[PDB]
Amino acid sequence: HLYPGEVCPGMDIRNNLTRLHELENCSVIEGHLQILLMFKTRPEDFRDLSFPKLIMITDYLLLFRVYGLESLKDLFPNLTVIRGSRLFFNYALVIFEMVHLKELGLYNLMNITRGSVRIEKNNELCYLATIDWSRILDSVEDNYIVLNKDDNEECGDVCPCPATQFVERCWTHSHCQKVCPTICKSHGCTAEGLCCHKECLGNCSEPDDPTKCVACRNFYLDGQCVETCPPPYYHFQDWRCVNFSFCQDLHFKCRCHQYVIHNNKCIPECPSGYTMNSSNLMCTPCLGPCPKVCQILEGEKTIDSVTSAQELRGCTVINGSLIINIRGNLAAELEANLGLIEEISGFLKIRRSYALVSLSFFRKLHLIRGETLEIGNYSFYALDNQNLRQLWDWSKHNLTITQGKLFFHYNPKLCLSEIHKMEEVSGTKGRQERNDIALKTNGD
Amino acid sequence: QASCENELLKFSFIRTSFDKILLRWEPYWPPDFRDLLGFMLFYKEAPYQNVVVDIDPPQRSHPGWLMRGLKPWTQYAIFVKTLVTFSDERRTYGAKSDIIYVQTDATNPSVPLDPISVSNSSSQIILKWKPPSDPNGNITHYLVYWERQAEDSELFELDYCLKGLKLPSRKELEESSFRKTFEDYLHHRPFEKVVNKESLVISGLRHFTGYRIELQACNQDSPDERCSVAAYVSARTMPEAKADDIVGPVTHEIFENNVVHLMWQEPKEPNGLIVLYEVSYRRYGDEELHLCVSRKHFALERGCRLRGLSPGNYSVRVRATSLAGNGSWTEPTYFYVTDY
Amino acid sequence: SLEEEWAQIECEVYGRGC
Repeated sequence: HLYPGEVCPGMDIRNNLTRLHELENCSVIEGHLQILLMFKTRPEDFRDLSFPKLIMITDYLLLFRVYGLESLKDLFPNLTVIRGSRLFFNYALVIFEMVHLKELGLYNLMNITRGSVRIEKNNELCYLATIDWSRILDSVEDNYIVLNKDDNEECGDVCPCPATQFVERCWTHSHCQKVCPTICKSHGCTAEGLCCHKECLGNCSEPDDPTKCVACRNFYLDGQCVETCPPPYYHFQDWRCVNFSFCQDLHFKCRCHQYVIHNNKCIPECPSGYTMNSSNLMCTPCLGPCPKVCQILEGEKTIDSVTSAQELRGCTVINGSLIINIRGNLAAELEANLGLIEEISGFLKIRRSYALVSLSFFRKLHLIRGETLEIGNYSFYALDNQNLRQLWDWSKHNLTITQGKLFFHYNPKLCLSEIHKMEEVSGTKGRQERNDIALKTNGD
Repeated sequence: QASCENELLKFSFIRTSFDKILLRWEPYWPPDFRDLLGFMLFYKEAPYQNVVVDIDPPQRSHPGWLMRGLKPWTQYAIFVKTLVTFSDERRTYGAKSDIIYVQTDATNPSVPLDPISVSNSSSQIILKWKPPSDPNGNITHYLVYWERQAEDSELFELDYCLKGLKLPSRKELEESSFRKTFEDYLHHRPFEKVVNKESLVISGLRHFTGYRIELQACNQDSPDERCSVAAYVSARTMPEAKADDIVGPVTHEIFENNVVHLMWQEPKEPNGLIVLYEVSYRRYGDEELHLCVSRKHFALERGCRLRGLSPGNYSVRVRATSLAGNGSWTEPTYFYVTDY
Repeated sequence: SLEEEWAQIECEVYGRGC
């Protein structure tokens, strides 16, 4: 029990209701839920739409510009906890420009573990001042609730329930906010007022019992809230416990967040100073620079400035290709971003890079595989570099190109001695053909 | 080393969209077809006519290219220059093309921003707004719809003089990025077409009622109107000062058992609705006594009941309370109960 | 549409994919 349904991943829903039916079976969303930009819908469409099995949202809930939705009391009547693992600009529940919304209706909401609430610009939203956000969020100083119908006094908020100037607290017209006794600090209480177990959170069907909770405070395992997952289980998503096979399968399905095990945690990536072991998927310390293989889309990436090269920071091996088209602290911060690469799988191309004075920023580069080549079988491409004066200091640097040819054209300030020295060093002397290295448009 | 193209290239097919442009040009081949390293296509945003992408060579008819990241309703200057190789003989300088100007189509404009509604009079709503930040074309006219919103059905069946009588008196970078993300997410009611204006006065409205106003901007009128998403605002007209006055003197009737029935004409056209009726009476020398009547009380008893009072002459004043505020006190009416 | 026409022309003259 404690989560009878499956575990959906987070999703964004736009313009249609078809995808919203994917939450029919699952009990807890292991992700964020976004509902936005639905213009043609009408209140005749939301009447028979209900998800009573949704109990828990890990990161956040966002609602933006949905037409025809009058209350969430029919969509999420059992949503209890919004953990807020990763927030939306430090907001765990955002309801923005949500027209036609009259009342909130989240009458089962009990706790927002981390984050704030941003409810704004709903010109028909009532029942907002009758909500005790001090009982839900830990810190209410970061809420942002303005420019709605509640501020411009137009709402007849009437509700039957304990109050807390003392004012009645209620969610909807016929539902009142559930307030537990102060002894039940965060463990929630049953209807009769008895505190739940120490691991419960929000609600419990049977007080003083771990397996009769509604949402676990620390971790979930086999329908039993637990303080820490006993071995051989590893924590996962900071909210559940999974065995080794599950994390290994998640890692293998990327062959994206290929998960690794470290300090009894199945985390998306090894922290700094560690590398994944290919045998048992455990982050082990590394000597010297920790290898960081970086993959790129379509086997090609264009670096137009420092900002585009920022993503490459710390990489050592690239399983793709690099295209440098930088036209304008240069040649120094570029060394910070790219001065660690030690191998490129595809091809390296420098094209119309006016600012570059030399390729010294590729300080550690020693091997270009050349498995994927530009049309014509080119592994090193150099086209129209108005200021390229030196490729690499060949007295101190070394390089080797496994496959492909060279192509130098329109490099006015590149002496033919440098190109011939590169041909000698890389070992591609017997590879170039006629009209491959331009003769009388280099070194002038 | 330099670009000294002498021959000429010509465009033969140009087709635009709201954010894409597809061009073609006549094929080019130098005497040695191996000298062509490809084409270069220059394009920039040129608002006035007083004025780089590399394309692989075609296989050995008309080549072409397609730009995708262009803004709608903008003018672009485009020209194509070939890229040749400095051969061992008299160089084939290649060809380039003249600068041409291409304008992308239009799309649905952005939402009008900053709508402000102010009710200066009791029947007119002055609505002001600023033009949308992304017109995406020549904004022909704005469309304003307005709808009367009925009063809450809950307020029609509530006893108000009971306890609970509080009537309604009817790090900047993070926020900037938040609003930028939310604006980037966006890619027969009585109405009015506002042409060449940014403000409109709404006339002929019920006094002190809620109005929901929907505002749009449009850049095409007759051929299948296409335009933006709506911006919603709310307003409420100011109330008439004397509209809550109760007319007609307070009729009284006395039963044989010192039972008093009070009739008074309902305020046919009040400011929204009448929440309660206050009846204040005080005889010669006594202290003032007030009594509340709810809507259900007045409906059930067709007025008010009075019983069990000391002999004397009483003066009755009745005041009606509405959403806008307290009404005018009725002129006192004097009655004398039978003392047997 | 423009995208399909561009794909057809890339089939024709440049031959990529297709």
